[PDB]
Amino acid sequence: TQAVEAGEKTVEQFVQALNKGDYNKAAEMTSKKAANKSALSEKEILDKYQNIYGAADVKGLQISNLKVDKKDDSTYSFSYKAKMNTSLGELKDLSYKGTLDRNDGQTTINWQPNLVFPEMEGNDKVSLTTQEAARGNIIDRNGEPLATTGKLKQLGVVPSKLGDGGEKTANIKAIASSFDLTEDAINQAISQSWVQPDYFVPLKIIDGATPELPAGATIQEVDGRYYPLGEAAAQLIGYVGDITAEDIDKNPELSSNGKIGRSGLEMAFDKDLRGTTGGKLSITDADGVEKKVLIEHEVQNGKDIKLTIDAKAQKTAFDSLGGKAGSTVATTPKTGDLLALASSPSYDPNKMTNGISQEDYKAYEENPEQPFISRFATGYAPGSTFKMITAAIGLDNGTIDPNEVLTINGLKWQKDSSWGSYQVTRVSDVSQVDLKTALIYSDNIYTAQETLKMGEKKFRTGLDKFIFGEDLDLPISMNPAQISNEDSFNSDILLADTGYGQGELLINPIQQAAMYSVFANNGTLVYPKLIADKETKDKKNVIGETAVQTIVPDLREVVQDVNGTAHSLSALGIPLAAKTGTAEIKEKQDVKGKENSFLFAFNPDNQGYMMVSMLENKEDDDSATKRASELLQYLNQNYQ
Ligand SMILES: *C(=O)[C@H]([C@@H](C)O)[C@H]1CC(SCCNC=N)=C(C(=O)O)N1
Repeated sequence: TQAVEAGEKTVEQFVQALNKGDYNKAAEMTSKKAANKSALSEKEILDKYQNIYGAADVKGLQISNLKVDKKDDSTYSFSYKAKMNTSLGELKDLSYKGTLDRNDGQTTINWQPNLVFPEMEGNDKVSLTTQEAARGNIIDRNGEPLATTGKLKQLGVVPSKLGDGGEKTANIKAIASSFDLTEDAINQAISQSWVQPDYFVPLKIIDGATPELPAGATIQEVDGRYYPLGEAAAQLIGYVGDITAEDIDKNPELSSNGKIGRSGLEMAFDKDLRGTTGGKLSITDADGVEKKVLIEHEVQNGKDIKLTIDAKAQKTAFDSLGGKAGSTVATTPKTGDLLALASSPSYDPNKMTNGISQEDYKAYEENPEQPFISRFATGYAPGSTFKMITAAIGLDNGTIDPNEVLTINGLKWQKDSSWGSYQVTRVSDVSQVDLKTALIYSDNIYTAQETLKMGEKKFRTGLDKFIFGEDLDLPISMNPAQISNEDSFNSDILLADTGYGQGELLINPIQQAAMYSVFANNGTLVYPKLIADKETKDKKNVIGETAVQTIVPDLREVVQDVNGTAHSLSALGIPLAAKTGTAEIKEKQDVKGKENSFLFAFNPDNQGYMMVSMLENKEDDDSATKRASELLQYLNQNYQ
């Protein structure tokens, strides 16, 4: 039985080498070329597998049900079932069979062309025909296009019809000034090594009306992905890029001639958007007549995907950031629909997917404000806005009396001398501060004191009812929000800092809109939702209903009171509840401290919408509040 042991080993070593793509090592386990031995030599077995398995992009060959028996005295017969992955899907239940050879102290495989595919004879060919699937569309809550396939106007030049000598320089300057192009860049395009004097050298895509075409300029229609909102939704949607040979090795079911999502929803929903390649993989005669069809099915185009996004709100939210670093999240807080996910600054996804220069791409990467960051999915310290949560927790466990008045003298405060030179700082020197006053003026010292009075254990008990540590069901890469680095603060200072939204808190804007939704649902947290068809999910009894009825009237005062931190929003004349905030940061970079500005705002009459905006590393006298009027006007009109 020691012979069939070595035969089973030989067959599995042969299958392993085929699975790994080392066709040479597989061929060197075959017998000499003869009639009842190997049908081909080693070098032509190599080329057989390399051409056929390479044409169909075979990957992941694995066998089962291996039986090795005895035929003659030195001839052992094997058989097994097998499956493999190709460019047209998985190929299952393949019945392979053959014979072995025990000559000296080694066993080899009598190779036959039926060990490539079952039922191949001598000189049979393999044919593969494919039809590429059309990529699906991404559309908003009202069916407007966010990412669609269609026809684009491609501009290029033919160096021959452009002219020579001084005739050339005049036309090149005419092209460069008629389409906003660098005169030195048109020459670098026509000077590339691939160019022949008569070829059409593409230059850029024209996304509007095309002016007069000077001599040598041409315009050709071409199919390609198009993003109608451009940079206004680049971080969310993403972009597609040309598929590489290294992508095909990872997943053979891609179209080597098509596009793959590189970031954003295009990448998160690539499998649903790309569809499936249609076609047929068949074995033919030495002539070419069809012997057996191995795989065949029709092309299935990609499904469309409907988002909760509002295209008008998304554009308004992004424009309001004015190219500064920041982000804005808008929801309908009773259902969790994500109306807008803006991040700024941004990149051009149309320029990204239609070929971008090395310099322009580096300008994006070297940009200190980093336009590639999805800021709506990046953990930040929430800032003073978080005082709402601490207050609601304090009202639930009875630590905070809404009418008790703390007496605060000055702008700085510390628990005792053990804090050293550290002090909680506030902006307004109000002496008598109750809860309503602390929310109107945004008083850290009040919140820091009520947090320390509450204590860590009661503070965390309230915080644990939220979504810290949870993974939201969203097709957006993000990390779970955290209260702090460890399970305990181990610091009175860190406890007070966390009270008014500083410390080691990390919560991204989407997770913030989820937590703050309790004030629009009588203490019920409503999870955010991006896919329009999905069902609303929530989480009851996060904070008490009594706390909501207490805090929301005070949040109205943040807008209506003449000294409220959001009083500029009272100009809108719409029912508003708001809370502004500030987070001071930086630690191991520059000496000057950087400041983040926050705004939370929702309609407290109908709970129709909710907004969380931020400015990262704000310039002086800039704030999220002074930029929010236009989006609030829109959301109030169209989402009651
Ligand atoms: C949080 O409540 C902040 C505090 C942590 O800085 C306070 C201060 C601000 S206003 C910005 C003053 N400059 C530097 N701190 C408010 C606010 O309502 O924005 N809350």
